[PDB]
Amino acid sequence: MFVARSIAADHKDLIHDVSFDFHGRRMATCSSDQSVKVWDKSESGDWHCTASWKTHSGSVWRVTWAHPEFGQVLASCSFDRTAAVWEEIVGGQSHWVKRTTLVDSRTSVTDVKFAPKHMGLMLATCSADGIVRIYEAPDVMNLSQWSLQHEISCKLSCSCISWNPSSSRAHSPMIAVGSDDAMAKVQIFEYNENTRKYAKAETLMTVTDPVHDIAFAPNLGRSFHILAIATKDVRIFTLKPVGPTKFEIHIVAQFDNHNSQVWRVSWNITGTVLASSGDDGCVRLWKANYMDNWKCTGILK
Amino acid sequence: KPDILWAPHHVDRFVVCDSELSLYHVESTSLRLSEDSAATLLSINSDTPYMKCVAWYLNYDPECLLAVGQANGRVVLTSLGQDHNSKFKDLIGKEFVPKHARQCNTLAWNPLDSNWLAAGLDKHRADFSVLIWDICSTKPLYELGQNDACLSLCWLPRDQKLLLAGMHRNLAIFDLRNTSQKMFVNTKAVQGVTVDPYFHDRVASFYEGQVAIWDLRKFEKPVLTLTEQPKPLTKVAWCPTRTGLLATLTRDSNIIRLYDMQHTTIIERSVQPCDNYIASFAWHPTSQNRMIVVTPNRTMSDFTISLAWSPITSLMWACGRHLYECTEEDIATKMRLRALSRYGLDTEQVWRNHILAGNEDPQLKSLWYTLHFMKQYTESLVYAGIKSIVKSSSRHNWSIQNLNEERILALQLCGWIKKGTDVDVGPFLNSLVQEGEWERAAAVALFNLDIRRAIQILNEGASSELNLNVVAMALSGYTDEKNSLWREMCSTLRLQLNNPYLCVMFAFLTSETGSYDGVLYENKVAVRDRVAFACKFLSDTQLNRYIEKLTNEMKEAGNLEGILLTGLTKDGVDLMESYVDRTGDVQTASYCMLQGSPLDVLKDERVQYWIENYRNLLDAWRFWHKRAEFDIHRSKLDPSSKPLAQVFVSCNFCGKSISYSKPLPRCALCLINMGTPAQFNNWFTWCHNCRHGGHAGHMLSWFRDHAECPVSACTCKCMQLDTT
Ligand SMILES: [Zn+2]
Ligand SMILES: [Zn+2]
Ligand SMILES: [Zn+2]
Ligand SMILES: [Zn+2]
Repeated sequence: MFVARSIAADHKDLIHDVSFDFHGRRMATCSSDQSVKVWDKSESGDWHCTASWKTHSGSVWRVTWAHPEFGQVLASCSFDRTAAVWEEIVGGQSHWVKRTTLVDSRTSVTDVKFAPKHMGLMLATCSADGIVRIYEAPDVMNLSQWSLQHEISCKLSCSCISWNPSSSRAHSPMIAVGSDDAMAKVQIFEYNENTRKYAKAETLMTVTDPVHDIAFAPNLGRSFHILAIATKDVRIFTLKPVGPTKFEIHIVAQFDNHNSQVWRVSWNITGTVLASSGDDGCVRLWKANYMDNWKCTGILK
Repeated sequence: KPDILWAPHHVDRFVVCDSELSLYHVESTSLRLSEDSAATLLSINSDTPYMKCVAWYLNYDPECLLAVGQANGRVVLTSLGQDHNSKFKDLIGKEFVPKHARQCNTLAWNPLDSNWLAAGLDKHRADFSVLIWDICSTKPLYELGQNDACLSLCWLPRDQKLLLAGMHRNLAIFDLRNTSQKMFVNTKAVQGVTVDPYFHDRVASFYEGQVAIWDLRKFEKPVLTLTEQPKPLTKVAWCPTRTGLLATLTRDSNIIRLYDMQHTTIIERSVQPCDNYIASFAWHPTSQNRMIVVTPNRTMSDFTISLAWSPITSLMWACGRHLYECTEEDIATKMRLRALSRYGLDTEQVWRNHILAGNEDPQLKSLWYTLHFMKQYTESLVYAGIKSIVKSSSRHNWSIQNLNEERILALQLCGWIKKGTDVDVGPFLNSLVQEGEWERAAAVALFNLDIRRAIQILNEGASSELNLNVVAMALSGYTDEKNSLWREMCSTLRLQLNNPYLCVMFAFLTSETGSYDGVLYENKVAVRDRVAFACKFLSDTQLNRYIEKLTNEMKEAGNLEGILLTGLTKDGVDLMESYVDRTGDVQTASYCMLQGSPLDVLKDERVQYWIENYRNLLDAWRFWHKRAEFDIHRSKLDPSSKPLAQVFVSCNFCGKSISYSKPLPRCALCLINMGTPAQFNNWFTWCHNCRHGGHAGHMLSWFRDHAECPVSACTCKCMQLDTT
């Protein structure tokens, strides 16, 4: 029940990554031209670009935004073993000026993303050497200061990461990282409140193919957890909680309509529908039936 | 080693090399390369049986010309097209042979000029194997490779006088400028020579299961080594239309590895064009990222986005240099629409809330219905539920106050009994009669034990709008004989009924004495009606057990109706969590928990978390003036939801002998102490950054006209900082 309408946007180079915002007034697009441009949908809906900067010498690896609750913040990942956080400065055209850098990892960053907004400012990056590290800014007013709070050693080539998406008080810290290096690829890591250390919870032993994307759908305060993993086949699994706390595991669904590996996994704001695009050049969006049965309710080409 | 090649000037020309060469032209849709593509053969020729090497021309004139070099060493230049006006008809079929017998492995063409012929053959006895001829338009152009074997070679594209010379176990940088000037480097990989066109100085090789790539400027050691493969490589090539893309094909391999070398790790991608290992594939030089592979069964296999979500239930998509937007032809959209009707804000008429929901849903219609009776019942133990209330005729004498007080209250809550001790269903009877649900009224009267009244009701219903009359003729058979033909027959035959009320009534009439087992276990009828029947008919132990089992089933399932029996309690909290799991609607649940919950219930972690989630969702929807409405209801219903004082004017030097009730404000634009006697236009604003302030109207006007801190000798924009 989706009608595809083309958007009048032209990319000089191949798109490297895309970013959005909570309010969604503007969107950020990463191109293969080693440049970052931001396009904003107008009041009439027309999407116009007013920002244009080159982040790193290498091509863009990933890019994401931050909470509108804390001003305007954008972060990018590159293959040059460095992470840049350009900040728009309006004087009145805005000027995207980097506030700090994150190039501690000697290897290229697989992806860089931020944590939930409940606990404060924290954005981390996944390194292709099985490394992920989170930097926490001591003061919001200062945008150039960012110190790594901790690190995670996956010991296997990391492809995508996803932290705890639930703001519940009982919902403790949790981080899930995928691997694309037979073995499990998705490791749920938790920063224990008492130990003050990120410790793994369990590994998704049900998957052995290389993982492309790891994401958890919007919580909306359910009684369990829902997340998706991108591999040669698209599957839906549910985590229900009982050191690390035990949990219940059950696969909600597994649809392989694309008949190929999916590049990434996406979802909806309410978590009603998760969207996956396979290597077949098609995007599969699945909706649960009234009998709690996931069905691919969208087809794209 | 067969291989698939394409014309250098035409993209629709496809060729498969074998003992019998086949030339085909691609046409839109004979060989079906793809679902919508058909390839028609142009000509068939086998002028080179058991061939070993071949190449192609470097000029459009002539076209459709490919090399035919057999094992005997003879070089045959044959053209397959309808040759009528060839640029060089003298070269057509020119028979060129080597002085010494040998076999040619690979044949390559110089790009900058096509007037020369360069190829490599097998090692000679004691002579030069690499002898290159001149094509022009009986003697060769240049010879080299004395007593050496050349697996492959090619003229470099950058310089017409540049080419690669490979020894038996080395590679020699041969320069046509001076044959006496050559540089040789020992290496094991002298096969699978591929080079990027964008990176003219980058070279690659395929040596059995190992592939090595070395830079021309640093042609001393391999730059990087590819992963070892069990199957030997069939063909190694570089995609010209994609930057930093290379294709490696292995013998008897159905998945083709495609490494991304544009990083300087190399991203290797495996492509399987078919279930049968294609001998070789050809990349398209004109088309972008197009490759055509040839299956060993004479089949030509040809093989060649960003997505996001939106808070208003929209999907944004992108593809290459294009973008796409998706919208519905949804739970979030339904919640937003329910917000758009100001659902749940009703206080005078809670009955109207179900209508305000809009959509046709009995569960929600049941949900608001239950509160509406409960709302009248309030005008606190009522919110406990049917369970707490329940915790505290052998025949049918068809023709009320004998019901228990708790039972009377339960029936009143269920909607059957109105207020007061007047046990008379005439109110609900007339309400149903006007409502039009005649069957429900008939069932209720049967529960109320008015047989002839039900007969009159059914006859009047038949007077409204046939089948009802015959149903009533069956109803006139109310016989209680234990050996009954009428009950032997109609009791089974009633199953054919469509409306379930009639079937339930027939079962109740024809059921055994007391054992109304099918009465409770009916699932397609209304819940309140079943509860009322159980309360007004069943025994105390029987009623308690039935209530317990029904409550357990409702809690396990998660139906909105079950709230009425469960009540507003911890069991109500569990039911709410179950419904959230089933659907996830918050706004309905949010107001529902706000339907007069007690302090302990309002202290539930689940309730607070759900309310907070609804608040966050309502914030994200940008519905500015509506989130405050939920906040107002929260503060009104509960006094723990009171807002904080927030702003507190106490700072600086305090001081005395000068106070309002030195000074704290001053009008930066009128220099009048604030508080002097469009009401909002008389307030006073303050600056978080500019540390300044002034009259609200004065500040508004000045900031509309002027665009700087009117605070004297200041620069901090006291208002143009958030940029709303
Ligand atoms: Zn004072
Ligand atoms: Zn200010
Ligand atoms: Zn003033
Ligand atoms: Zn000022």
